[PDB]
Amino acid sequence: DEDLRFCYDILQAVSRSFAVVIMELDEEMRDAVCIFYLVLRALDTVEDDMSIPVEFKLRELPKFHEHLHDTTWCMSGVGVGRERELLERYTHVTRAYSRLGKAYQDVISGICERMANGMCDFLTRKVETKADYDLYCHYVAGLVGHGLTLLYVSSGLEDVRLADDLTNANHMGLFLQKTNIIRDFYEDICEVPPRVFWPREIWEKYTDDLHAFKDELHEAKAVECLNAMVADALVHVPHVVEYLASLRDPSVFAFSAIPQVMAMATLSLVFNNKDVFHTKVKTTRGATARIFHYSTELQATLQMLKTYTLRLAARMNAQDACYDRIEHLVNDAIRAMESHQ
Amino acid sequence: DEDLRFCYDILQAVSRSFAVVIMELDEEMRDAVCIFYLVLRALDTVEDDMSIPVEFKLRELPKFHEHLHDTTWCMSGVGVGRERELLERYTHVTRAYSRLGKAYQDVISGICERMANGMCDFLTRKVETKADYDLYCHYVAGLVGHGLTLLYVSSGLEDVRLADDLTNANHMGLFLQKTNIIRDFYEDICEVPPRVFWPREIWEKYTDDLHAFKDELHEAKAVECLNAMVADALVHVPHVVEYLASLRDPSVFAFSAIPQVMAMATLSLVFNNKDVFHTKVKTTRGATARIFHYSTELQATLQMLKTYTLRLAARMNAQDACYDRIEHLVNDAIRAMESHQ
Amino acid sequence: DEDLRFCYDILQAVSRSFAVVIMELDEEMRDAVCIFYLVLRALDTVEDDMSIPVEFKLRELPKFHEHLHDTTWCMSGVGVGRERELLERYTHVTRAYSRLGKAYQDVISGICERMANGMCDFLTRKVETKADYDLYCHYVAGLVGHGLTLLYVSSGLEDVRLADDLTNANHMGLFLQKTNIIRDFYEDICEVPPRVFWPREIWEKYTDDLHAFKDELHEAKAVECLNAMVADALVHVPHVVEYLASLRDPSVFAFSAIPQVMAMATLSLVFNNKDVFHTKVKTTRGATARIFHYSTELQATLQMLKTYTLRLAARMNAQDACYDRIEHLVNDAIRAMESHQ
Amino acid sequence: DEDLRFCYDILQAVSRSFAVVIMELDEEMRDAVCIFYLVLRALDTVEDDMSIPVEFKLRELPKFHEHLHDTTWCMSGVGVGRERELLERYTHVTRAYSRLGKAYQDVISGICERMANGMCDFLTRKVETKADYDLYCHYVAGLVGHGLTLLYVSSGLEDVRLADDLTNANHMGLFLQKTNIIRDFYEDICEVPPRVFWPREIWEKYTDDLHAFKDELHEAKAVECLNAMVADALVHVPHVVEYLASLRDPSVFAFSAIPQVMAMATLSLVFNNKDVFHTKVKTTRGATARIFHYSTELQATLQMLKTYTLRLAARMNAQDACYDRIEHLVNDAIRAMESHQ
Ligand SMILES: CCCCCCCCCCCCCCC[n+]1ccn(CC(P(=O)([O-])O)P(=O)(O)O)c1
Ligand SMILES: CCCCCCCCCCCCCCC[n+]1ccn(CC(P(=O)([O-])O)P(=O)(O)O)c1
Ligand SMILES: CCCCCCCCCCCCCCC[n+]1ccn(CC(P(=O)([O-])O)P(=O)(O)O)c1
Ligand SMILES: CCCCCCCCCCCCCCC[n+]1ccn(CC(P(=O)([O-])O)P(=O)(O)O)c1
Repeated sequence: DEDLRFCYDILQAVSRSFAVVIMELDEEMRDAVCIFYLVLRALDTVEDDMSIPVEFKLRELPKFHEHLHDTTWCMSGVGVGRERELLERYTHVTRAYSRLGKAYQDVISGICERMANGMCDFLTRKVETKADYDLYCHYVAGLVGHGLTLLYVSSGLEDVRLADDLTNANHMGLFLQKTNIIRDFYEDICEVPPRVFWPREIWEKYTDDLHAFKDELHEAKAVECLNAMVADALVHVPHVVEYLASLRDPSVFAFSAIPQVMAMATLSLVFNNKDVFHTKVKTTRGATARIFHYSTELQATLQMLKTYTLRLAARMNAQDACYDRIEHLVNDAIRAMESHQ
Repeated sequence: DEDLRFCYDILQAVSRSFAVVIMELDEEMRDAVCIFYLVLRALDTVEDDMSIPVEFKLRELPKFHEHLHDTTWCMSGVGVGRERELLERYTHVTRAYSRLGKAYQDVISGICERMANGMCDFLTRKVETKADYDLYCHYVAGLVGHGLTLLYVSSGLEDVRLADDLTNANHMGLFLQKTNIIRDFYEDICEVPPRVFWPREIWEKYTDDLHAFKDELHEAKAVECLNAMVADALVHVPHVVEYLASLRDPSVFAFSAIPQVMAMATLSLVFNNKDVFHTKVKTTRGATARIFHYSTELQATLQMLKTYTLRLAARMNAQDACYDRIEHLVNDAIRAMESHQ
Repeated sequence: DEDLRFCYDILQAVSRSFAVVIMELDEEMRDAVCIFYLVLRALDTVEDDMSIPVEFKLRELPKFHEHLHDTTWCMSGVGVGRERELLERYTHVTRAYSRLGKAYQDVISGICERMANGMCDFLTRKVETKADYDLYCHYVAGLVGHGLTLLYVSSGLEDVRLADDLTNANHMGLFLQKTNIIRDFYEDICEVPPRVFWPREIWEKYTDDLHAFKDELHEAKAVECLNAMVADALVHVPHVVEYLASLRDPSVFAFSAIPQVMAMATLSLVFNNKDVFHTKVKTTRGATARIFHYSTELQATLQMLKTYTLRLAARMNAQDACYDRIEHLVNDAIRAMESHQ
Repeated sequence: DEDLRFCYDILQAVSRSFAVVIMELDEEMRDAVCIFYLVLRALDTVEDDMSIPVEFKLRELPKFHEHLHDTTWCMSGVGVGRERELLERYTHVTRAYSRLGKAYQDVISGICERMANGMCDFLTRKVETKADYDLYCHYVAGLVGHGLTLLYVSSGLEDVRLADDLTNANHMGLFLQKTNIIRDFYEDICEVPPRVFWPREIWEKYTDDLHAFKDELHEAKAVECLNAMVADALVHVPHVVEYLASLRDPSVFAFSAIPQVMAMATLSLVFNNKDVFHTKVKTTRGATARIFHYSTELQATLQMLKTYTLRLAARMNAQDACYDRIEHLVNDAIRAMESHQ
């Protein structure tokens, strides 16, 4: 009663975005996801902290999922802001966890450990190749796509067949992560220490050092690299459409579609936009408001995704580098969409 | 793409108000409105410059909208400060104008012309009758209402029904225009030569000379004439509510609502306020800040309009001459608001 | 109407600080706050006037909020200047107080009485312990915080919630009053009779007599006692952050944030500074101008509070006898801020 | 601590003017500017000392900046008054200089070296042409503009964009310097050996021997050349305005605007004034007092610059030779001013 209430309060504080979308789910399905999120967040808080030894994480992280049964466990000196409160009072999270369905628990605990190890794998190294990039996204976001899908099936709102092949589920998360990584470029590289996610296998093709983009001097090259990043992101769209088209429950659907449409809308604004290198490109509050309202049923979301992918490809020129490549991806995305119309 | 960055830069440095509100619109719709404003603003510059021969205006103004098809046209020695830069570098406006859909282009070019000739009709005659006052407001503001309405329809964000009867779209324009005309009495009449908009058919019932109000001697007759103006403005409120109540899109709503609420707020401060004759009555940045924040949905903005219409009525008592005339318009206004709550 | 036009004029004269921040508020809101301030300022005139017999206060202060219902009452034999004119013409204050909403009048009448008896307590005893210190501030500053919060709720601009735990509303007043005292050390002790607020429990750990700080010889022990007081105030920073983050209405926030940011800025200047013992340390009019400008929304005021708290913790070295105590209270607040970022 | 205190004291003793204005800045910036000024002032002292041989200056000046990293360096037999003390106890400056942000150090050290060599150049040749006149001013003033501007950017107070085209910054300096040169004519030529700065290119049209102007006989032609100088200075005003309108930070604005308004006020008083050839023309202490008070925000200062330029253009008749050209520069100046009003 009290415990679960803390989760939403801490959730509402930690992630103001997700906290909203999650309200689309029904109480039960909602409580599980809330916990599921927090657990992943608490785990994230331990990694993002750069005031704790590297061999310390490689020690506790892989063992983190075991605390989900230790209602007395908690951490105190890690995290920034509300995140700290989440770990120091992690008790509430584990308290609510114990009361969830055994099935839900196994999924949360399962993904937690799987994601944890992935972080350790990328702690002692960086993202150099595309394969590195795609894998990293799988660990931090992709796995959330699996965890969620599995949670949808365990609830019964979706058919079990939905968990047969989690390739699309992975794409879902990878689309949100890659879109954000692109959008939040400047925001990340300005932090201390500078955060980088863009794969060297891609940005090397346009510069020697990534910090070079923060210069209006190397603007031209900067934009090219950007479009290349977006191009890589659009590869997931067709699969995103497929996944959404396989959902049958209203609650589950809306909750899964909104974040996607959101991403597609953001991806259409950052595309070939030099502003991405000096500010945080965002959509109007009225834009998201429209999305949150019309993304309750497939057909509707499809026309919005359609329009945003059109506005994206409509922001380039024939004699522009990434032209030929982008158009192929646009047609692909639209084909997958019209394929469900 | 560089061209477009000029429109917004010049926009921001020419209209502190519009510059912020316009951001409530999505880039697609935003680019159109941005251009639409500048074109109209460039037109205003020419018409206002009193050093330019009357006949040159009457001759060139009716064909101003034609230079939108000329991507090399511009003006050199006209306007002061930034409005001049707008003309000299008018290139970008016409450049960005071309990169717009036919639908939008025809709307802008269409209204520009209609407004242009409207200004001409008043370059050779003063505003004497109330009809003139309204006709004038139609040309300078009302039409701006038609233009936006059409643009809304043309974008698909609003139902094509919205453009069947542009009557209320005109009331939207007059409310803002008339309010400003009232609020900016002193400033306008102080310019050289003094600019007057208050219809003789109204103030003549309170004074021989309109400048007489600049003197605290005729403060009594001044306020009375002021309340006469405010009344003539409260005739559009009901229609303003009707128009905002027909908008379904968030962006198009917020963008249309905010200015209206801002108007009712200012009108509630100038009403029966002697200070209107020796200073510019404004609303605290906090008040106007609260207006931008809440004016996103029909209900919220409706209770704000009501709040300000009441605060305005409470600033008068039985003995006041206008009392009856005002209470009537106030109720007529509130009844409309309630009709949608 | 002419009474209220007197308050502001005397408000501008009495306080040149509050008189500015109070303009951020809306009309209805602003009027009550002005009366609320004056009624209390007038109370401060009697409580401070030393040439007045100590009993002449103990017998009349408890019965001061009573005169709030006598539109003819007043007092002449007290005051030094503007404060003297206020009481003598107090009529206007109670005059306008009569036209305030029933809800408002009580919040004022309540705190006034609650503050009168509080000042009567210290007119028979001195400030010895920290408890006595925090208690005094509460009476003259914290109570003002209570009243203000009560006014926000009474106005409906804020949630009725805000009135449940007036602990932070108290911390607000304390932080300000404490900063003023820490900064106004010299100005106060340089009077007849000399005014001291610094609690013995704190300065007696560095010197036998407080007037010793007026000497260049006891500078080292003057700074330590200084940094000790600054540490005592930093205890309220975290709480202040909470009260500001609990606000929602633009106007109420600014009017409440600007003063807090000011205090913090001042505190980062008087901290670890010897000049505090022979002059009034102030912030450049440009610095305070920047503050008034950016303290409109939470996030903005936060990064500023942060900046100034970093500027304070930067003016101390490891060899300082308080580094640790302060470097602990610094993150206490910094994290409270990051807790809302 | 002990060193910084010296700088501010040696500063207030060497420059009563600059010492007052610098107080508009925030300590961090203020210290950097304080040190920067001194270094350049110590650099000036060595050059202006006429008792020292030429080869000495041409040897030490070029390496002067190097002494910035030698906390044990100093100079003895050079200069008189407090200036001499600045060199002898130069140790203090280097002490504080080292305790400055490495970003500021490079700017001060950078500008110092450049200005130094420049001074060495004009130590072996007279001011002959306008190209020279402008270059000399660039060395001993323009560079001060670059440095000051560079410091603004390196402080975060101003946008990094402000340091892209330091052409206006240079204009800022030249206007000031040229204004002083014009005003201090009599003083510069009454020393031994007579110091002359007015480029031959300009005073050749009025006489063969510049000293002729000290003689009342040539008053008629002296004043005529005087206006030729004022005309050359005004060429910068438009640029000055541009730079000022480019500032966003309050503290940085006042510090940069005040000196400019001071010059324009002095220029309008020296213009077409014969007294320049026998005494020092100054503004009333009240006038300068008024300037400090209002020169806080663009609008106030802009309309203040206006008032003075008009006061200037109003000190000439209709038959004055300079007439025509003057008004052009004036109107062209007021233009840029209204370009923001
Ligand atoms: C079935 C669809 C699959 C989509 C799953 C969504 C994956 C989103 C990636 C979230 C990765 C979880 C680790 C938490 C790290 N974290 C900290 C802050 N945020 C960003 C948050 P934001 O600042 O956007 O409010 P949010 O995106 O979680 O709402 C993420
Ligand atoms: C359905 C919505 C209809 C609302 C239409 C708005 C009509 C407002 C009339 C504005 C007339 C445009 C012609 C330009 C003339 N002009 C010069 C200065 N201004 C005032 C400008 P301001 O100083 O307030 O920033 P703004 O009112 O354009 O924002 C206007
Ligand atoms: C919700 C936030 C709560 C903040 C409450 C602010 C309390 C400020 C303490 C003021 C005490 C009121 C009794 C009048 C005593 N008094 C005499 C002079 N002053 C200082 C005035 P100042 O010289 O700075 O213009 P001010 O700080 O009231 O503006 C105060
Ligand atoms: C973007 C801001 C650019 C403004 C730059 C200011 C340029 C001012 C020229 C000062 C040249 C610095 C070298 C010191 C030589 N010096 C000796 C005496 N003075 C006059 C001094 P004063 O007698 O007026 O107190 P001050 O003008 O330094 O205040 C200057």
